[PDB]
Amino acid sequence: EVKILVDRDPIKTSFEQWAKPGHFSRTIAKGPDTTTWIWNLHADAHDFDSHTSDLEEISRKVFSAHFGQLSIIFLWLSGMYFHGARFSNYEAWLNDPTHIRPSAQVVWPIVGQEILNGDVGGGFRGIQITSGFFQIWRASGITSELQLYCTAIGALVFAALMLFAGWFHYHKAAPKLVWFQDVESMLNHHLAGLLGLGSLSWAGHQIHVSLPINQFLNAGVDPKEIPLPHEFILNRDLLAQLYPSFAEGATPFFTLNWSKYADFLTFRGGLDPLTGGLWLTDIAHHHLAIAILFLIAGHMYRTNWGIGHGIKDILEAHKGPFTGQGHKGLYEILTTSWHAQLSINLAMLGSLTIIVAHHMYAMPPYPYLATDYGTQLSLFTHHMWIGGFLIVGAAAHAAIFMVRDYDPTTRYNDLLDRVLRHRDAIISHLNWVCIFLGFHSFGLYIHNDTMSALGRPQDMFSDTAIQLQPVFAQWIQNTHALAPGTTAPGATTSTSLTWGGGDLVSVGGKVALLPIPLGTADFLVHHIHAFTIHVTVLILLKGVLFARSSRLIPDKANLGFRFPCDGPGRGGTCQVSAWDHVFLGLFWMYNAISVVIFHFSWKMQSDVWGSINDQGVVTHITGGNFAQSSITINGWLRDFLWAQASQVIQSYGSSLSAYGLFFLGAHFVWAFSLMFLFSGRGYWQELIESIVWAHNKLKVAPATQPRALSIVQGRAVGVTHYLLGGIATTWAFFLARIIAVG
Amino acid sequence: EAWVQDPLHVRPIAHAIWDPHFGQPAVEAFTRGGALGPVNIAYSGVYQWWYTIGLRTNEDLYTGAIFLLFLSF
Amino acid sequence: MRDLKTYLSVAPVASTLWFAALAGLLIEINRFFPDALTF
Amino acid sequence: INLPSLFVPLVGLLFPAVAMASLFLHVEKR
Amino acid sequence: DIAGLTPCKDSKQFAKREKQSIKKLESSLKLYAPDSAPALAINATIEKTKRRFDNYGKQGLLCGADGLPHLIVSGDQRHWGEFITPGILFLYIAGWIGWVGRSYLIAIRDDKKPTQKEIIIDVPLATRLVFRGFSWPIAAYRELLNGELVAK
Amino acid sequence: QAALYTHHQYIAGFIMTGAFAHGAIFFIRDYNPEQNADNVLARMLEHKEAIISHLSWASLFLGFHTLGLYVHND
Amino acid sequence: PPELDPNTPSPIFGGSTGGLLRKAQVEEFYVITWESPKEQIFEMPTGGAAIMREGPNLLKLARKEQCLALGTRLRSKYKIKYQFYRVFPSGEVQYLHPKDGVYPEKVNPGRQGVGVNFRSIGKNVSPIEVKFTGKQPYDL
Amino acid sequence: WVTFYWHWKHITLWQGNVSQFNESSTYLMGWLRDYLWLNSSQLINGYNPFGMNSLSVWAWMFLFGHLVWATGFMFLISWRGYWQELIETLAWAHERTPLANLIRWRDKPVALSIVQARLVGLVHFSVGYIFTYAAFLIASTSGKFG
Ligand code: CLA
Ligand code: CLA
Ligand code: CLA
Ligand code: CLA
Ligand code: CLA
Ligand code: CLA
Ligand SMILES: CC1=C(/C=C/C(C)=C/C=C/C(C)=C/C=C/C=C(C)/C=C/C=C(C)/C=C/C2=C(C)CCCC2(C)C)C(C)(C)CCC1
Ligand SMILES: CC1=C(/C=C/C(C)=C/C=C/C(C)=C/C=C/C=C(C)/C=C/C=C(C)/C=C/C2=C(C)CCCC2(C)C)C(C)(C)CCC1
Ligand SMILES: CC1=C(C/C=C(\C)CCC[C@H](C)CCC[C@H](C)CCCC(C)C)C(=O)c2ccccc2C1=O
Ligand code: SF4
Repeated sequence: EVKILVDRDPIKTSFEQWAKPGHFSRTIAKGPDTTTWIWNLHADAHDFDSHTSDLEEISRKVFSAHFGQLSIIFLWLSGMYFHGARFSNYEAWLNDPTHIRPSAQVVWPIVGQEILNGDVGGGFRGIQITSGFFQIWRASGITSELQLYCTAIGALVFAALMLFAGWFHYHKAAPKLVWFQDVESMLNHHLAGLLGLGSLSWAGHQIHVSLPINQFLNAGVDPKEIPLPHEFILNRDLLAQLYPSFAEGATPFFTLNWSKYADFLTFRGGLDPLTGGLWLTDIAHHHLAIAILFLIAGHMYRTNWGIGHGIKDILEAHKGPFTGQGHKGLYEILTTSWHAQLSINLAMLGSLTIIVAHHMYAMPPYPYLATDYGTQLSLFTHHMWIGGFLIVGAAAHAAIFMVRDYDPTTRYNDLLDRVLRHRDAIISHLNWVCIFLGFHSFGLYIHNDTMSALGRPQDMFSDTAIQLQPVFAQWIQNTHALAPGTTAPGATTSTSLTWGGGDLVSVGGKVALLPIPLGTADFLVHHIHAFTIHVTVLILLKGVLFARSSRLIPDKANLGFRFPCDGPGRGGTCQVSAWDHVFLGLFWMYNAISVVIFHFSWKMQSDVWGSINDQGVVTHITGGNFAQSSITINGWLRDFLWAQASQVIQSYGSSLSAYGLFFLGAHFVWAFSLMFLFSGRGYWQELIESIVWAHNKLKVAPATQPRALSIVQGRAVGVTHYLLGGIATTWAFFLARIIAVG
Repeated sequence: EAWVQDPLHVRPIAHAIWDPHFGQPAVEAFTRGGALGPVNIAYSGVYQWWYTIGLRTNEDLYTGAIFLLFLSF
Repeated sequence: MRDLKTYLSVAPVASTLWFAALAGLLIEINRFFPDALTF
Repeated sequence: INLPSLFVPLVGLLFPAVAMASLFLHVEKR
Repeated sequence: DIAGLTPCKDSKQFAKREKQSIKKLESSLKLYAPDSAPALAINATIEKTKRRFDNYGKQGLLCGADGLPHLIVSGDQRHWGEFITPGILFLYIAGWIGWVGRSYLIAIRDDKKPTQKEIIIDVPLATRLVFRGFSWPIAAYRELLNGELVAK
Repeated sequence: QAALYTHHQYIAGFIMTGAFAHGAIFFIRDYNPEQNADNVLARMLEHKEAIISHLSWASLFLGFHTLGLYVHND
Repeated sequence: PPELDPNTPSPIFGGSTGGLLRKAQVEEFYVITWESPKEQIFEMPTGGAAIMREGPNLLKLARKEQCLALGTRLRSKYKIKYQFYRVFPSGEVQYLHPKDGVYPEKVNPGRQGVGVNFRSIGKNVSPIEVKFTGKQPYDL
Repeated sequence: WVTFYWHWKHITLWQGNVSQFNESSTYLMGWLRDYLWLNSSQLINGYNPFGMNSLSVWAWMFLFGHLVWATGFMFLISWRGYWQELIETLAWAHERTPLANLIRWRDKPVALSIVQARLVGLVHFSVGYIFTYAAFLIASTSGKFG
């Protein structure tokens, strides 16, 4: 009986607990004896498990916290639209997108910082943005700062509404546990509701606002003279003159003459050659079809009627000779453990973001996006990092599930048990394949560096020597290029100009996309990716499989998820906790993503991006140097890092100088992280003793007794500054380089 | 012996190199000084030191080495 | 209200207000008397 | 060349192999 | 002059630097209409640049071969504005902060749960101690002379 | 000249760290508190907090200001 | 008088990669026994879930610490009593726990002090006073 | 710091323009760009896709030094317990792999000691530190003779 079940006035709204730091925790609430209190207060703030063991009361906390996050995002979007409206050159940028640099931030004149207001065109001075908002607003048919002002007010309203709902669904009407557990209703309402009615209603905007307004923009008529969006709704003839399918109205839709709509609903593929982005008629037809699939998919699971499955039935029906009982018991686990849910969602949301990175570069979905080399290098890198972080988060809450929620007596599952029963076979196999990968990927580079140093370039793994051609990738490329005439007859051109074949698309003399060649160097850097990803999974998967126990620590699960070690005995047990595996996996995730984005930057500058001639002579940014240079480590040192770092280290005295300072600053924070990772709190606590003595000598010691950070905090502080400094360095290196040469 | 006759125009040689991994371009590039084969140039300053204190001939150096070998023993 | 005044006195809140006030003061001294290297 | 072609493989292949084999037997003995 | 330097008001490389700097800003200035907001802004930077260079020249700053002011902190009386004077001001303020800070830990040290006023500021108490800092040299010297400043 | 200066300053650095490392080892293996009672060596142990916290102060002063000055210039 | 060791049945377990290795054949291994009032699932110290049988229960384990970890879990969760032993490759058995029939947490007469120094820790001599003797300060 | 300083003061002396040091040394971007980056160009070209020269050894040792140093970071950042559990799964795997079953170790494989790893990491760190800087020092100075 799926119904709305809510409790009335569970938690009284009062500032009483704002005045009581650590009220959520019974230990923390008593107040500080030492400075360690300060940190545990923050480390435990969102660990709703440790606050209360009641699953209903935990779910209410995560529900209202989600509203809190949505409030923050809307407020974030409000400012993005507000700055486009009030502090931007978007209106000027619409008239000349090939030349004017998007800018939506202006610094006040103080202490000489005006120099960051750069000559970006359009009679404007500001910081060049790489979020890509301008390409979005154009593709949405936004034509004035007035339209951004109204979107910013709506975002601000939604921010208040989301905040109100969070307070409302925690203090006034808090859903009962069984309401959250109705996973069938939720899946139906998200497939059909969120995904379905979102893609359908957005398709409506693309049809009635985005398609027509972009046709005027691409025809060349001034945005101040393009008819306002509501005129294409009030007066159909405006639409019909651009797409005569609207003349017959909604009649061809219901009469199954859908082919009549073939002028604004297409299957062309490739890129609009006068704008550089995907065809807005292909995109609108995409959201249309996608909306249909989700509206029907939101009818799969059973609710208040008869049709539909119980998700438990589908799970309990899949099991084999090698697996036994199979997926039985998973429905109780995924309806009682928030961390099991969070592990899967982080895994997939992370993976999906990495895909968004690839698809958005090879099939640029926004007009004049592909030729804004700075925006596109930022978008791909930004989503790689977001994706890689979310993935490492999946391993933590998978590990947290094993320590806290796993219970074979109440919620058994033979699939999970079967893996636990041979975790030594899994981890040892992943260990060996990692050793194989490392030797047969990175070792080839070392071969090349040593061969090239000895004056023996004939013995290298090179396109001009021992060639390692990626035959299988080359084959897939040549296949997709022949799909539009053959295996995809309805498709006019390939889904991407990257597909080894076709021609080229340019916007404003700048190359947008051409076929991307894959040779020996692409073979090497792809086996680095497989190596680095494998080691990341090795560390993280090992952390979850031995989170409860190991031959070394039989009762590890009793030590919790997050604990420093179990002491110097057994030869030493530092970093046995699953939490420490997540700590080590972040460094490897960082490693893997760093060379992925380096791979991306060098390839694009070398073999894709560049300027096209009057006659078609393409001059790439680094002139095809990727093939002979990227097969030795010295090639990455010299031809990539040393050469492309030019821009950032000579940015002083120009509007790019803030990247100069961030380049050095992030180096600093990165080196600073090593103090924490290389040392240990015993040293620091003794040091503090001598310092405390000095304070006592002058009657200035605090009653909150100073303590060294805990062992785990030291590690957390270390990896946090390591990742921040590391990534920020590449950030300042990428933006300076691409804004100066893109 | 060539260094002591022209100390500002001769890169001092540390020792010969004999590495069967070398390709021919590495054999040429490392053939420097007045030597007949690949060599390393000395950055230890022993030529200036030994010359300043009186050493002049390869023989001077040989009997010095033998004497230090005796002291080692 | 007294609970709110207690929270407004908690270390982080009192710090941002203190340092915000400080930053405003130093910024305005630098807008009125910029580029001071001597004194 | 008539002597380096003798001593370089001797000190870089033979001696380390003879040394590594010698030390392997002393450290493993009981 | 001191340390082989020359007054920035007589220095040719100092003057060159101002000239190259204004020329840099004028290259940007010429992009924009003269009434426009960027033109006013770049012009504001230009005037501030001119005020700065004349100010350093009139304050007596010595310049090196680089055309940049170099500070004389040795004690020489023509250069007290470069260290002694802002330094006395720093020590006066720094001692004020520390003396006030110690006043608060002492004021709360005999309280019931002293760490409670360390994580939740007793702002009323603090407004009463904040001006003890004005006279820290006299107060700190006085606590010294009568055994109150250091513990034994 | 570059190799010679660099070679000896690194040799000197390692040698200086060994000098303190064997001071530490002296204090553990060999130091007899009773036969050094109240002498200049024992008195160093008596006021170790004074010694250590002033090195700490001197290092903090030099780090804040040296780094602060370079960062200002940058 | 220490308990005995027959050939009682073992819990129901499908096998795992966590069990005994060559050390058991050549050095030693351990066996824990216990009596349960009913069949029930429990977690194996080597990974996975097994079902203990009602009544007698024998389990071979590779390490002493694995035994005590399982046994500590038997008292807390299952409230059952347990013992374990060290088995050598010659078949020689050695009773281990609870040593004198009494768990070591509770005082029991007949136990003799081992390793007790009758002084506070801070009264250990300096290392120089035991140099070239074979003793550490904590040995006196 | 002291050797960077000695070298950069002398290389700009030897080159006949102390002013490069007098001006670029008062800020840290100057050291990074006008000392490290400027003086690396001959060294990193000791071998390139176009051939090699006598600076090839130092280019290779330069990277070798970066590699040893970075390997030190492993022993310094990851600590023992992680590696002891991993080695155990390799003990298992070795005793369950046919043919390889026949061969047996005489010394039980164990992760390095806590202290041992601090040392091994320190040694890697120090070794790569010294080899990186010596390669740079020698190549940059000898590639032009100051
Ligand atoms: C993610 C959101 C975001 C971000 C990062 C920024 C960032 C910026 N905005 Mg912007 N803005 C946003 C959203 C955002 N905005 C939205 C949604 C609006 C519409 C309401 C605006 C409207 C707006 C205007 C009108 C202006 C800016 C300006 C600026 C710049 C300077 C701001 C400054 O120094 O304030 C000054 C700093 C403060 C006011 C901080 C005071 C410190 C107090 C003590 C903190 C209080 C803490 C307290 C405990 C919590 C209070 C919560 C309360 C709101 C309930 C800066 C780049 C300025 C600019 O670009 O000038 C050229 C400018 O004039 N923004
Ligand atoms: C003024 C309105 C109001 C009042 C008086 C209360 C009062 C209370 N709430 Mg409630 N709540 C409200 C609004 C309010 N709530 C809203 C709008 C929501 C939706 C998010 C919730 C959601 C909510 C949950 C989910 C929970 C409470 C809890 C509580 C109790 C203690 C909370 C506490 O210590 O807060 C003090 C906390 C803060 C001041 C934290 C600030 C909160 C915002 C969201 C942080 C955002 C900062 C942002 C990240 C920027 C920082 C980053 C950058 C600076 C680096 C207390 C009875 C808790 C409780 O009773 O459990 C025992 C509990 O679990 N409430
Ligand atoms: C939707 C995503 C999501 C959600 C809801 C959670 C939720 C949770 N995680 Mg999880 N996690 C995630 C993603 C997520 N995580 C990802 C992506 C990773 C990989 C990095 C992890 C890694 C992880 C670990 C390793 C641990 C958790 C823990 C927790 C729990 C406690 C969190 C807490 O109190 O922190 C309070 C939050 C803070 C103290 C914030 C600290 C400040 C951060 C680290 C720095 C941010 C820097 C910023 C981006 C740059 C600004 C710099 C500027 C200020 C100068 C909570 C259930 C902890 C636990 O025990 O769970 C039970 C735990 O130990 N998570
Ligand atoms: C550049 C520095 C560096 C290097 C080389 C390694 C190397 C390795 N790490 Mg590691 N690590 C590092 C830094 C580094 N790490 C840091 C900073 C951290 C802290 C976050 C870690 C944390 C970490 C963890 C947590 C894990 C690893 C793992 C691995 C192994 C991956 C498998 C592999 O490729 O083996 C092949 C080895 C190489 C590719 C190294 C180069 C080999 C050379 C080129 C061949 C030499 C041939 C021959 C021997 C010549 C020498 C002759 C001589 C004796 C005379 C490998 C041994 C994983 C592991 O053990 O998986 C098996 C693992 O789980 N590391
Ligand atoms: C009442 C505040 C106060 C006072 C009077 C002192 C005084 C001293 N400290 Mg201490 N210290 C403080 C706070 C304070 N400290 C805090 C908060 C920290 C944590 C960051 C430290 C950490 C620290 C270290 C690590 C060292 C000293 C040292 C010293 C001595 C030499 C001066 C120095 O290095 O300053 C250094 C000052 C700092 C590093 C930071 C303190 C600055 C904060 C901003 C001032 C306190 C603000 C406080 C919130 C005021 C609230 C009052 C209000 C409620 C009315 C001297 C006894 C050194 C020493 O022992 O030499 C013998 C030394 O090695 N201190
Ligand atoms: C670049 C990296 C780096 C940096 C900056 C430091 C910094 C420091 N180390 Mg450390 N260390 C490092 C690497 C580094 N270390 C490594 C690799 C190791 C090997 C494990 C060690 C091992 C080590 C030991 C064993 C000791 C030190 C000590 C010190 C202190 C030296 C005194 C000093 O400079 O005071 C000045 C302080 C600083 C320069 C720190 C940075 C100050 C920042 C920039 C001010 C921030 C202001 C700004 C408002 C912050 C905004 C941030 C925002 C998010 C809120 C200082 C805190 C000694 C110490 O504690 O002496 C008292 C000490 O005993 N370190
Ligand atoms: C951007 C933005 C924004 C905005 C948004 C908007 C503007 C939205 C709108 C939206 C919309 C405005 C939507 C709509 C919707 C609609 C729908 C979803 C519909 C549906 C329908 C249906 C389902 C149908 C049915 C049917 C059928 C099937 C058959 C026949 C009959 C009928 C027709 C009945 C905001 C401010 C928030 C924030 C920031 C950003
Ligand atoms: C300028 C001049 C001069 C003067 C000089 C002088 C007077 C100097 C001094 C110097 C010095 C005066 C130095 C010092 C140094 C120091 C050191 C470097 C130390 C160290 C130490 C240590 C390392 C220790 C250790 C230990 C321990 C810890 C424990 C016990 C034992 C021992 C002791 C071993 C003259 C007149 C000639 C003239 C010319 C000019
Ligand atoms: C350097 C560091 C130390 C010491 C660093 C700690 C003590 C951090 C100190 C943090 C702040 C600066 C303490 C003071 C915080 C107060 C809020 C400051 C109030 C003053 C006002 C300006 C706000 C250890 O704790 C240690 C932990 C274990 C692994 C190695 C590490 C690590 O290497
Ligand atoms: S070193 Fe730190 S972490 Fe490693 S064992 Fe000893 S205490 Fe535990």
